[PDB]
Amino acid sequence: ATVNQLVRKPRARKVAKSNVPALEACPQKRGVCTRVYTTTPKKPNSALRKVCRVRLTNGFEVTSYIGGEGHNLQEHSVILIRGGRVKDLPGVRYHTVRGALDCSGVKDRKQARSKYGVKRPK
Amino acid sequence: KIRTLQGRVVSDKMEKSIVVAIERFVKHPIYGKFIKRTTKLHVHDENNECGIGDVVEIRECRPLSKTKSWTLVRVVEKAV
Amino acid sequence: ELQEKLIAVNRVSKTVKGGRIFSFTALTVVGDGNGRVGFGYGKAREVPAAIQKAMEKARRNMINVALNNGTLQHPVKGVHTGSRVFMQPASEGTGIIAGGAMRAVLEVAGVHNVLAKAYGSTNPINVVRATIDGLENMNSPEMVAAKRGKSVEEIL
Amino acid sequence: MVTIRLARHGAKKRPFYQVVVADSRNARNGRFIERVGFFNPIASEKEEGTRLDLDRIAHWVGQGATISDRVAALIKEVNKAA
Amino acid sequence: ARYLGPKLKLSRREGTDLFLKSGVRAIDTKCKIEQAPGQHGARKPRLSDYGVQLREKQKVRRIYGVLERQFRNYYKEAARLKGNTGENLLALLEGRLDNVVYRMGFGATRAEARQLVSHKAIMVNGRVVNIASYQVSPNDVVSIREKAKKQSRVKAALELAEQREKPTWLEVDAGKMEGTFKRKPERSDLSADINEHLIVELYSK
Amino acid sequence: SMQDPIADMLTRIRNGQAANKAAVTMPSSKLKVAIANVLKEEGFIEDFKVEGDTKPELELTLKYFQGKAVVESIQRVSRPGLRIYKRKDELPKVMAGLGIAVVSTSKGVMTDRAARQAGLGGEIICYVA
RNA sequence: UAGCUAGUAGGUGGGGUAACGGCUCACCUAGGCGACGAUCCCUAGCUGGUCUGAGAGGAUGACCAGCCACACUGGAACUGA
RNA sequence: CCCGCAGAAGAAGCACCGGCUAACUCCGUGCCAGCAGCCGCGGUAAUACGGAGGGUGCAAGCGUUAAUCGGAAUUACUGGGCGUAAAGCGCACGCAGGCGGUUUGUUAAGUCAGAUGUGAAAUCCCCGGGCUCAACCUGGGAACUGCAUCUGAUACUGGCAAG
Ligand SMILES: [Mg+2]
Ligand SMILES: [Mg+2]
Ligand SMILES: [Mg+2]
Ligand SMILES: [Mg+2]
Ligand SMILES: [Mg+2]
Ligand SMILES: [Mg+2]
Ligand SMILES: [Mg+2]
Ligand SMILES: [Mg+2]
Ligand SMILES: [Mg+2]
Ligand SMILES: [Mg+2]
Ligand SMILES: [Mg+2]
Ligand SMILES: [Mg+2]
Ligand SMILES: [Mg+2]
Ligand SMILES: [Mg+2]
Ligand SMILES: [Mg+2]
Ligand SMILES: [Mg+2]
Ligand SMILES: [Mg+2]
Ligand SMILES: [Mg+2]
Ligand SMILES: [Mg+2]
Ligand SMILES: [Mg+2]
Ligand SMILES: [Mg+2]
Ligand SMILES: [Mg+2]
Ligand SMILES: [Mg+2]
Ligand SMILES: [Mg+2]
Ligand SMILES: [Mg+2]
Ligand SMILES: [Mg+2]
Ligand SMILES: [Mg+2]
Ligand SMILES: [Mg+2]
Ligand SMILES: [Mg+2]
Ligand SMILES: [Mg+2]
Ligand SMILES: [Mg+2]
Repeated sequence: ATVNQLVRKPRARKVAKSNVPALEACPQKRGVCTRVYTTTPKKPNSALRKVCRVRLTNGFEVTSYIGGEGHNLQEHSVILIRGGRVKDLPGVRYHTVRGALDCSGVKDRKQARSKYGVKRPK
Repeated sequence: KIRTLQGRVVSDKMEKSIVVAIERFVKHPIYGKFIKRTTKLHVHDENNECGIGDVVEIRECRPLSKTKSWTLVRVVEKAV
Repeated sequence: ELQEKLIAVNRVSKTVKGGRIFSFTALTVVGDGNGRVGFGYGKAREVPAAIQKAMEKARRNMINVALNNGTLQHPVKGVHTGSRVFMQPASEGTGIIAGGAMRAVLEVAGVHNVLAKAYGSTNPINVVRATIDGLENMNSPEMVAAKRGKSVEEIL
Repeated sequence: MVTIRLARHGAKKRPFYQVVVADSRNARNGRFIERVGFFNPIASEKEEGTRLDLDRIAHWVGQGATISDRVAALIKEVNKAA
Repeated sequence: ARYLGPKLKLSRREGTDLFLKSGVRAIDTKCKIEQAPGQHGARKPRLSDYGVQLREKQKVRRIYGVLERQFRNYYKEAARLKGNTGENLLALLEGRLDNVVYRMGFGATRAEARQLVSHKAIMVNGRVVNIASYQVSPNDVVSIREKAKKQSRVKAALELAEQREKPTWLEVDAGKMEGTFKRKPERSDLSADINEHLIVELYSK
Repeated sequence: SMQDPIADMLTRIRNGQAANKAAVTMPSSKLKVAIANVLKEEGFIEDFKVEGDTKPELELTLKYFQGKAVVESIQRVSRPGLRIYKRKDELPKVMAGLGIAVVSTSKGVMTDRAARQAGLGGEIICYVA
């Protein structure tokens, strides 16, 4: 409290811990699909959620969500990942970017097309 | 007129040298408290006449040694 | 001519023997828009009965505030349980910059231009208590001159 | 050594020169010793377009500063105007 | 950069006449003015304070034809200037060339005035100005150029103007199709059912 | 031990006012007598006196209006643990000028308004509103 | 990361630089820095400034300008103001 | 840059619509498919998933991700706490260090006032000028809240002397 005390040991701000360490201050990262599987969600909800294991260009290996209805992905697919947690699925902290290198857009979408890599329907 | 500093002799053992402390008050940049700070200077004297505890007026001069760039002007209150 | 604004409605519960009895609590605040603002709580089994009991209580229990051309006399601090409140007289044209509870109280009070900020708990009932108390404990150049035993200019 | 010359500021197609005295080795738009006038070659009518502190021009030449061809033109023009 | 959508819809949403059509008719005989646009129009929402602040800023923008980026820049400039930000904001809006030309007769609406401006039909101090948002200054003379002076739309616009209220702070010569911007309008000169304090509050939150 | 006697005076005032006491008494000192003088002259107290020679006791008669203390708040600013000095152009005004700040200048202790008008800043002893 | 330091601290004399100086050398004195953080480890070009913030502050140093360092890596010197 | 000609003729997309937050209905599926910044939503009547109609916000852009500051008074000097929510060492002595009853003299160290030098230009800000306006460029001011020196003030802190 005392000024004297602060003069001896200045106030020292806590360093913010990041929520996306595998990206290391990169908006997106590239990575190869090691395995593509489905995992059960947390106890409150219930579903079969599509995830993938991904080895990144920087050595890190992380789990990533594959959003959308339907995907054509397999081992040795190079994909782009972005930040973004899934909450009800522990370990998954990155979101696969649809529309990227080997991520196809979701079929037959009309709303939120830009979030799922879907060309403009003629 | 010559710029000069006043301080006290913390060690006079060296031959023809002395170390003087020119302690000063400075407002703390962040917390406003006025804090004592000390600056130790190697000063040149002839005859090594300055005793520890003396208050001495010193001046800046050309390099006189690896670490001495100040010389003595005069002793103030040579009593110790 | 009185102006009335509903600040918050809340659903409470009493859990009697048989189970929960639900009721509602409407915190409102009336005011004439000229140094006069009465806030009131209203607990009732139904929301309309609550808004009306609250208006009724707020209409009484009303006080006067020594405004200054639609702005405050001097900066003021307000305090109550969790909520510390602070208000400053802004120049003309800015309007009322303040939290919701304070925005409503100052609006109905007639304070046209003020800078405000709430610290700590923003619980509306205590923010309103603390803003009312802040404005009420605020004296005016003539009243301060009378208190101090001199004239106006002698303060300037 | 020390020379009086123009530094081209302004924007594309709208040159604006600041006459400055500086060490000839420094970059054209870099370190200078003193600014002493300006010269707008594209100023519209009624706008002065060219204002030179000719007394400091003198001080510096008196101390051996050279003079660009273009500032020498400006100085002769301003001396002719008035 | 320009709103090309239907007008009366904006008026219906704003629940008020926004002067977005010529005025040959009664707007209530042109649309169901009170009824809100869309299927869920008959019912009214209990609209939060943020809602009223937003809808009011939208009202002013839709009246004058200014999009958000530019309107925000107008707010920053009004705020920087001395005096009441709200009144300075309305002065700045009311000083646009499209606005002044519209309050100077030549055009039934601000859309027509804007088309006239864009199409090099208006001069200020004898120079062709072709940007709608050109800020006109006190003691200016704006005039329709000769080649555009015989356009029948402009004649009709001045007639309709003759049937509208005549704005105080501009001196308009209808014969010469020449007019003068004598002074900046005060707040008391401009309609009193445009509000400002909401707009100043909206941009501080 | 006792290391800020000016804060002590401020506190004796505030506490006697809160306790609706008619007067308060404290060991005297030139600086205290000078602050009481500025306070009295600015109308926050009735009057004051010093009594005794070897242990002079200063006595302040407090001031009330509507059975209320005239002094609403009174706080020490510059204190032994953090001296506060201000320049002429930085001189605070309390309650937007309705109150006063006591400033000690090269020409003695006076109010913020006076020192401002006289062009000399100094050490801000306390605020009174 | 609690001690660090033998050219290390100072003096005398010689040499050397455009210039003062352990810059270098021989000798003598046994010092000097360190809790107001020395030494060690990690990180890092610095500043005018930029963003944010009511302000104090926080983050930052791309472009423009001033300074420093570097030119495959590690050393050396020549010519030359 | 100006002028002439054809003809509305070549030129509108993105996100969202449970609350936070401006904007709702129907159909499809039925704790599946799926959504999600948090709280959450889906188990046959879904304003929260998918589509449609409608509306809202932006606009040659619109969203998503990454990073900083803010909100965060959530490191609090301005501007927080410590009986029970995290927090008073088990207790005491005590060197450095921080603070100091009252009076007088002196000192100009802190302090304050004034002046001089400097604080590059650019940038920020104010008043003007130039580009059809703005962006941009530019004229002149202050401001660089600092540092140094000199001359002054004795209230307060400090030093010295006497109490
Ligand atoms: Mg809190
Ligand atoms: Mg644009
Ligand atoms: Mg030698
Ligand atoms: Mg020699
Ligand atoms: Mg050296
Ligand atoms: Mg590096
Ligand atoms: Mg580097
Ligand atoms: Mg803040
Ligand atoms: Mg670069
Ligand atoms: Mg090399
Ligand atoms: Mg290479
Ligand atoms: Mg050579
Ligand atoms: Mg809503
Ligand atoms: Mg959705
Ligand atoms: Mg069904
Ligand atoms: Mg259904
Ligand atoms: Mg939603
Ligand atoms: Mg849906
Ligand atoms: Mg972000
Ligand atoms: Mg903070
Ligand atoms: Mg706390
Ligand atoms: Mg416990
Ligand atoms: Mg506990
Ligand atoms: Mg204990
Ligand atoms: Mg004392
Ligand atoms: Mg002491
Ligand atoms: Mg002094
Ligand atoms: Mg102009
Ligand atoms: Mg300029
Ligand atoms: Mg500068
Ligand atoms: Mg003394």
